Amino acid sequence: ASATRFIQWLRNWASGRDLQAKLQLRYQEISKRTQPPPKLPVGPSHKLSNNYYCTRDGRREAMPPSIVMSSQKKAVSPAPPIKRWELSQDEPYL
Amino acid sequence: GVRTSPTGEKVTHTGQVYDDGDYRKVRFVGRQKEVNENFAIDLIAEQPVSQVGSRVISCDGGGGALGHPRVYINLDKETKTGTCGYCGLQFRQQH
Amino acid sequence: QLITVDEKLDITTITGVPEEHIKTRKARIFVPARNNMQSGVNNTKKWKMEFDTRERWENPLMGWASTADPLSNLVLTFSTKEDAVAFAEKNGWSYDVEERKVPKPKSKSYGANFSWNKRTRVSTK
Amino acid sequence: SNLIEVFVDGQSVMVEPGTTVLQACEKVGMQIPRFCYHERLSVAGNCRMCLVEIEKAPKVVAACAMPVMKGWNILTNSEKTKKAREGVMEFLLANHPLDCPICDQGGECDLQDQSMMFGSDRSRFLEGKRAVEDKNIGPLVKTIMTRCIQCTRCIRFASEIAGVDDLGTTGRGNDMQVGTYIEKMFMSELSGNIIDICPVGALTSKPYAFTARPWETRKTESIDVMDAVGSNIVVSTRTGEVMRILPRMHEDINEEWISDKTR
Amino acid sequence: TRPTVRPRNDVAHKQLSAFGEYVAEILPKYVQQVQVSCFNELEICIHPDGVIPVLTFLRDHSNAQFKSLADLTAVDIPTRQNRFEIVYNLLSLRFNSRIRVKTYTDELTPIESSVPVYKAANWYEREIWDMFGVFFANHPDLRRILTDYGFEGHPFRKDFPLSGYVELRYDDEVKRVVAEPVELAQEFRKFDLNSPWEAFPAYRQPP
Amino acid sequence: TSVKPIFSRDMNEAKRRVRELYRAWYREVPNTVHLFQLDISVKQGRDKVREMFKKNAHITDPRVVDLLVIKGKMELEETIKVWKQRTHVMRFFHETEAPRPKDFLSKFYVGHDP
Amino acid sequence: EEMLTNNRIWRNRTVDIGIVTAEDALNYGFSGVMLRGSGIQWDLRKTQPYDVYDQVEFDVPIGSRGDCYDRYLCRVEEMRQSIRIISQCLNKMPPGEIKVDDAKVSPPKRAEMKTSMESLIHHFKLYTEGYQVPPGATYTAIEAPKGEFGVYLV
Amino acid sequence: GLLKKTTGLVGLAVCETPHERLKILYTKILDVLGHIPKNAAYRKYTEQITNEKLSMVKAEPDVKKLEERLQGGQIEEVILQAENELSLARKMIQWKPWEPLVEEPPASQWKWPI
Amino acid sequence: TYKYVNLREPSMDMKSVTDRAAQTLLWTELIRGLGMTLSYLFREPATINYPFEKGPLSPRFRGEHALRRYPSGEERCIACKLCEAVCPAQAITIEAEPRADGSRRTTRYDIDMTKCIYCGFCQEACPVDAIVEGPNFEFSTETHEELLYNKEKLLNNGDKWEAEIAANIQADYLYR
Ligand SMILES: CCCCCCCCCCCCCCCCCC(=O)OC[C@H](COP(=O)(O)OCCN)OC(=O)CCCCCCCCCCCCCCCCC
Ligand code: SF4
Ligand code: SF4
Ligand code: SF4
Ligand code: SF4
Ligand code: FES
Ligand SMILES: [K+]
Ligand SMILES: [Zn+2]
Repeated sequence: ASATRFIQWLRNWASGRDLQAKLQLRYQEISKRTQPPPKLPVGPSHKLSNNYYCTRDGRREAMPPSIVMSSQKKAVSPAPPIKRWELSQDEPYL
Repeated sequence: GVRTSPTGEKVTHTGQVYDDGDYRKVRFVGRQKEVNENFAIDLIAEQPVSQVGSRVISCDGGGGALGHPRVYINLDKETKTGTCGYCGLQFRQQH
Repeated sequence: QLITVDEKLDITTITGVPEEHIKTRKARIFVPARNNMQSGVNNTKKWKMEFDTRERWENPLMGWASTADPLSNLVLTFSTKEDAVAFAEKNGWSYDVEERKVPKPKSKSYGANFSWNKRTRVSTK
Repeated sequence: SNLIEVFVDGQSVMVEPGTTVLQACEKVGMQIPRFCYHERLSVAGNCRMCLVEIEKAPKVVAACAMPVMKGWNILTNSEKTKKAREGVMEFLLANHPLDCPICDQGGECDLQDQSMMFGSDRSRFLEGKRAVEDKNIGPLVKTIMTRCIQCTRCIRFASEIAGVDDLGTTGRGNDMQVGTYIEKMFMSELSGNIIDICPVGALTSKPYAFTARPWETRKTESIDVMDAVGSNIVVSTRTGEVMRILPRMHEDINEEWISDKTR
Repeated sequence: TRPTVRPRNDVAHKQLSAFGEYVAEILPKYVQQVQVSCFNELEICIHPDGVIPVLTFLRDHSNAQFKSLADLTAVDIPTRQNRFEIVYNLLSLRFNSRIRVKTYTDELTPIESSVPVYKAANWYEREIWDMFGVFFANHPDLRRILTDYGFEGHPFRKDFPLSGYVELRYDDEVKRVVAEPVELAQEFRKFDLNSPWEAFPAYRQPP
Repeated sequence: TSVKPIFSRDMNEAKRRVRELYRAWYREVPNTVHLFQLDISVKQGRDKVREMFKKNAHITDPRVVDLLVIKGKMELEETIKVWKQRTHVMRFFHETEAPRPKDFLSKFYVGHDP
Repeated sequence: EEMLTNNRIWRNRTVDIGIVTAEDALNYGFSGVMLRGSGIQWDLRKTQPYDVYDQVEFDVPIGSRGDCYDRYLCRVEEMRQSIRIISQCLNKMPPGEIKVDDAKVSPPKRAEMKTSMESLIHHFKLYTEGYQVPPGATYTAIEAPKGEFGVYLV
Repeated sequence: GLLKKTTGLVGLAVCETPHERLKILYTKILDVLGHIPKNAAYRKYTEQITNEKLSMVKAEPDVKKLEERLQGGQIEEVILQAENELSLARKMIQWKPWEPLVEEPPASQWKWPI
Repeated sequence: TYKYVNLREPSMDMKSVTDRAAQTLLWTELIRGLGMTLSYLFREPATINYPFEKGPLSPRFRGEHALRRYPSGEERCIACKLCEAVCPAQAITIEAEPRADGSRRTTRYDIDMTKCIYCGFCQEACPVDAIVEGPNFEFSTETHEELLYNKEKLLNNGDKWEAEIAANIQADYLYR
């Protein structure tokens, strides 16, 4: 930021970019190192009623695997064939 | 307070001190035995007992959520004070 | 094409264990006793194999518990007593097996607390 | 011959008459939650943690005390059952003190563990808690009675096992207190066992106080030599040092008790 | 759609179940079990003789096309007579799907090498041999890959101690690194953590 | 007792692979001493090789013998290709381990280990 | 890119060096840029997306020669796309809590731990015993920066 | 349609005559499938999917519109897959996976948790 | 969606072909690379003048450990052993017993700072904010033994650093 006008021009020309607009050294645009206190929100389970844990218990909904076959019609694939990708419209070729 | 053994070695707040004849004190020759000087047992005794007007008082150590879990202390016995089990502060029921 | 091998299973020479820790150790095969501090029985389901406790000593620098026993923390879990014994045999460990202890079935009756003429009458509730 | 058929979650099981719902669940390997019930003590039925639904019955029954009836289907995992456990756990913890970090029971506490498995994960209690004065019953058992959950196990053990009618409840209501009323010492040769059967840190071992935590101890199953009974024991050690002695269940010797000299 | 609970996907569960029995219909000689987990992962449990036929079929069949071997590993379960479970995790790019193939062996039974099916399996089988001691027949170059030269034992077995049996230091007398029996200044502190109260009734084993 | 073999159908075929490995190790010791610039003699090296084979002489299962041979060939290849360093080759001689007398009284004096 | 991309020395060192065919890359178990440099159209963020990758727009760079130079261009373009994703995350960041509101898995807030009995019990147990996980086995993978990173967790 | 300059996949060459190549390959697969037992599930399923692909090839003379129907990527990818299927079919003749399960596992082989 | 990184056909017209010949013969693209490093020569360097200047840190920074007190001077630690239980490295060792006034307090509290992974789990687990990771990171030693902290060392650290630690906790406790 303290570079003279001539030096700014020199490095701007050599690089071919306007380097002063996107300097890699940080100055006054950064956040202050002291901040006001936060006040974080609470989650969906912070209620005083209609909140029985048995109705929101993910761990107790897990079940043992479904036995499809054990040693105790059209052909199928594991899933539908993957759809072909599209070329980008933002920039198809780099 | 931090005392010294008859050998001169300081006694820690946990009562540790190498005895007269323990070779392990050679580790301090040319160096020093680290010993914290502020004994918490003596510091907490310095605090005055707090007089409250209820049978049950609560303590959280002070500072809100910077203290300890909030506990409730029964002050029905007059022969002694209620002591916080976390921070050691003492309470008594006035008359 | 399969082959016949009728000898007992002995893998002690291809496990890489030092000989001292094969022939001088004593495996204990047992079902852990319930922790009497709690009523839950979930830790008395499976068979355990542990080894004999060896010397622990105080570290001169810190006073920590030092050991020279590589098996001091080794505990294996087995579904049945037969599984544990078979594992001990093939690895060359001598072992003791302790039979499973199952709580006796008790006869409980709330009514007995108020017996007309028996000693089970309770003086307080 | 006289066995009757009952169902635990639809699974048939044949049980003798007089068997309680709780004992029927045991036969299929299901352990009903409990606090006041001890299989070696008289039935009390006061904690209500064992409440369980019977299919087609509109009222949950106390599993520890209710005899089974033929054809009953016990729903050990119904929403009706799960909600009963959550409600009781919520009441149990309403006045319980926030003592876990300083309480010796921490890590092997039935209240902690059953709150984890059967209770809710949060509190909605916005009041102040009860606080109770502690009571000196001798040099072996320390009492922190604000942790007591009034299960009366200690009273029943002292009366029935130890044959000492010194413990009881005084007052009533929320102010009901377990103790001796007067200043008395519970100095029986079996007194230390009440530390084991107290589900919470209300009764703890004075010699053991503050020295260890359950998860860090190594359990060596061994035998007592303080007398000729040969009581089976667990020697708890940590980092090369003996920390305490616990009973080990042996039905034909010491059941699940040890003497105070052994302990 | 309760906010803290992972949502189910029954469409994937149905598709994977149908393909599971499709594989069982085609390779009955080797397939012992087919299961789909509640989070939609398909596992084929096979006889060890079927490693090459089954893996070839999943790679090359037009309705399978599992071209990529994502992972190959082993698990040690001492309570089983065949203590080693061999697990193949395969990926199908064509059908955007994954499948797990599992078999078993014991300390003394060789498993056919799957390098012919997947060149990726080369180092995975060396790792399994190194860490578990399972021998793979017809491997082009089977030897330790992770352990030190001359290391004795197979560390990932459940009965191998955490800290092993030997440790290294520099010795001035012999002017080299030496190996000596392990001694620890502070022994590792075993913790007994399991709660004595059952956690998951849905998985309770019959008594 | 019908089990899949590794290499050898029976002990007769396995002992043939054992002898082949012993020859390979026996011929290799002179190179190992020379290449690693060890301060031991070829006689000590071959005595050590002999001691390693002898400890396993009591095996009767062909599958176990096959695995011992497989490991023996792996060990030999590590040595021939100088994947091992001098420290690895010398670990067979445990030169820094102090004597541990193996009689009851000597153990009794030093500690509790049986 | 000014230093390297069009530099003839850089191209001499990377162009046609280490060519891997699409078929070999698959059979050898390659992933990530090691597949996409050879023309394979695969990226787990697109095909098997996770936490909120299905809600952000980005392009997968694809190579045409499967050599070091094409893999270098793919990594350079992936950095640009990362910046593109980061921009959308900055704008679409939602409010709310940041761990699952279920104290049998995620520890309670410190203020709750110091006031509520249930919260203290759960804090105590989560930091000692830890949460139990239902029995099972999963292979889970992500599109890590270096390729497919997964765990087989039993 | 205009020829492909590249398939886009390193090492996958463009095919000048994809329709003819696919007809040859599917016809071969059906031929090899004729030596497999009629009731073997592999033959029934592979015949069904092979005949579907072959029908689509005959009914669509445009490669790009054929690629869309086949849903297997570039047409050169479909050809490679047809070649892989043929190789597998020859192998399954020698494996005979349609035979009954060679052996049941031990009692608790697949029981988890233990 | 995808994009091709390297799939472009150069123009074959006379001007383009002569532009490429000039680039080949006159090294234009190499000269352009020289311009970029030249522009950097005249930029202010990013170096800071350590130890007179310090790299920025935040209140959450995990550094050297310390044992804290209440404002009264009593120790916060009540020997619950949660930190010892959670420690991923088993770097914490604790012994405790009733103090002479009956308090629940430690007689040993060691942190092996060569085992520790400086993860901060211990300070998360502590229910009373007794054990923390302070902001100090300049405590390299000359011997290994100097990094085996016992309770006296950790209490001295707390007394030494409490002024900064308390201000850091104040800044971040509403995020915890
Ligand atoms: C009246 C009629 C007059 C008749 C006479 C007319 C003559 C003039 C017209 C002829 C052309 C004049 C220019 C000739 C210069 C030499 C050209 C040359 O050799 O460079 C081309 C060389 C080719 O290599 P490449 O690009 O990889 O591909 C070639 C494919 N076979 O590529 C290279 O050599 C690249 C070199 C790489 C290393 C460069 C590292 C330094 C770069 C910065 C140097 C800047 C120049 C400094 C000069 C300072 C001199 C004091
Ligand atoms: S009794 Fe149990 S729940 Fe109550 S404070 Fe003690 S450990 Fe915590
Ligand atoms: S002191 Fe313990 S055993 Fe006695 S009633 Fe209270 S909780 Fe139950
Ligand atoms: S920071 Fe982590 S590794 Fe270090 S002592 Fe604390 S919990 Fe242990
Ligand atoms: S530092 Fe905190 S977590 Fe560790 S033992 Fe002390 S009070 Fe418990
Ligand atoms: S266990 Fe049944 S009411 Fe207490
Ligand atoms: K108790
Ligand atoms: Zn307090």
